[PDB]
Parts: sequence; C-alpha cells; structure tokens
Amino acid sequence: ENQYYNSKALKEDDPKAALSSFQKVLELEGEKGEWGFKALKQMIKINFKLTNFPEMMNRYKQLLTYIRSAVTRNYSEKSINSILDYISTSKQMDLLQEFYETTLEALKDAKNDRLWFKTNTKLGKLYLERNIFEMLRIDEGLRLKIYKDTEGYYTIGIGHLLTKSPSLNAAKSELDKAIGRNTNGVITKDEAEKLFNQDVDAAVRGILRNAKLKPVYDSLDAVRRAALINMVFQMGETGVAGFTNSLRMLQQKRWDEAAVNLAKSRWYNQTPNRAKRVITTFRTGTWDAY
Ligand SMILES: O=P(O)(O)O[C@H]1[C@H](OP(=O)(O)O)[C@@H](OP(=O)(O)O)[C@H](OP(=O)(O)O)[C@@H](OP(=O)(O)O)[C@H]1OP(=O)(O)O
Repeated sequence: ENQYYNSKALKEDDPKAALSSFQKVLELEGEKGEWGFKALKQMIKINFKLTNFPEMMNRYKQLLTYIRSAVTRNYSEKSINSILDYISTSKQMDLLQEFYETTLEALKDAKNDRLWFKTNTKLGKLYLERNIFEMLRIDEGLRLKIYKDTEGYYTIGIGHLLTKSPSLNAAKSELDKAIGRNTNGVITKDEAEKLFNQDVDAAVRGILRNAKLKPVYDSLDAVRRAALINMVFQMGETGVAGFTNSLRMLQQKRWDEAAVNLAKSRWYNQTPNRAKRVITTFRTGTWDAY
C-alpha cells in the first residue's frame, strides 16, 4: 500500500527532502493514524536532531490528536515515552517545559494513562531546577564568560571551576569538553544551567554520603533542601555538618527555633545577606527571599 510505501521510502539522508516527503505522507493519506503517526514521530525526531524545536513542537501537537482515537493507547504511549526519554538529555529548558506542559494537558483525562504522572513529576523537577539555579545566581552570581576566581583559577557559570592550570587554552578545552562545542570561552544561560545542574547532582550525592546531613536532607521538602544545598555550596559538606543543633531542629521541623539558632552562627555574622535569605527559606519553605 502506498501510505506504507511513502513512509518507508521516505527515510533518507537529505533531511529537508525526507521531511518534505513525510509531509507528503500526511498529505497523501494521513487520516488512518498508524502511518501518519509514524511519519510525525519521524519528523519530530528529525527536527530534534536539526535543532528546530518550534517545528518539532508543532508536529508534536499533530501527533497528540492521533492518540485520542487514531492509534492504540499502548502504542501512542510507547512513542511519547520514547520522545520523553530521548529529550531528557537536552539542555533546552524552555523546549522541555513546553513539551511537558502540552503532554500534561493532552493526557489529563486519558483513561488508564500512566505517562501523565511521569511527565508531571519531570515538570515539577524542572521548576525546582529553575528555582535553585536562580537562588544560587542571586547568592553567587552568573557569568557567561570565563573568569578567574579569588584563587586565580579559571571558572565560568555559577562558580563552575574549569581548571587550576594557568593556561587559558586548557580552560577553554575543558569547557568545550563539558559543553560539547567550540564555545571560545562563552556560553549561554542554558549551558551555565547544565553545568550548574551537574554541580547540584554532585552536591546532592555528597550530602547523601554525609551521615549527619542525610537524615535532615531526607526529612526536608524540596525548597528547604535547596537551602541546605545552598549552604553546602557556600561551605562544603563538613562545614555544614557543624550546625549540629540547627540541623537537628531542622530535622524536627522547628523552623523558627532553627532560624534563630542559625542566625547566631559565624556564617550569619560573616555573610549576613545571603545567610538571611537562606534562613528565610529554611523558615518559610518558600522562595520569597529570592
Ligand atoms: O525499525 P526501523 O525501520 O529501523 O526504524 C526505527 C522504527 O521506526 P519505523 O518502524 O517507522 O521504521 C521505530 O519506530 P516504531 O516501529 O516503533 O514505530 C523507532 O522507534 P521510536 O518509537 O523510538 O520512534 C526507531 O527509533 P529508535 O531506533 O531510535 O528507537 C527507528 O529507528 P530510526 O528512526 O533511526 O530509523
């Protein structure tokens, strides 16, 4: 059958021509969903590789209309899960956000649907990453060009040490290796957030390896967890682990007592404004201080 034929012969190596022929497949017949569904999947993958995310989004909306009746729920959810899993490794924050929101809207009332919950969790974590990124941006600064920290070490983003070598080229090489392109010492906000998320995952693992921090960290909500991560960024794991009384009160959710006790530390006396914001976060469990 020629819908079959169009789809199959279409897969080729002039992506613009291949994509236009896929458009041909939706145009040619389309309505029976299986072949139009596969064509749209292909086009979404091809635009994701071609880095044209607007077109990818528009063709993803097309695909969703197929799942209500044109394609079996098992198969459609398989396809959407695949799309999720090969876009989970993208620095593209806004694309991920829009994708997640559209998926959530589309699957809201889908009978016996299990993907809405996975995407909703992913969007929650995305919002959380955005908030922690902004928090640390406010407390430590964001810099999109390579610079020297107070030790003279090449750094970028939010305190992301690139190297202790005095060679600027060595720093650029480490940066290119970590970002995956010839950046010439300059990066986007999104690339800065990728490095920062890596640094966050690191700090989280460290917190979990610390026998004094793991209890309090587990006990806390996501926002207060960010406050604790903030302290770890500022002082390191064992430095934070010295707040024995405050850590215990925190683990007990004695928010006001914990805040009062944290305000009497040397940390507060030394960096009052940052400590003030962090303690507000510990107390209220909100981002209001940021
Ligand atoms: O099996 P192939 O002919 O080698 O091509 C496959 C196949 O697509 P087609 O059947 O349309 O050719 C899969 O799609 P389905 O059969 O499951 O519908 C698709 O899997 P996805 O569900 O993830 O789209 C897969 O992609 P991948 O191998 O990365 O999982 C894609 O491979 P190519 O697009 O590279 O040809």
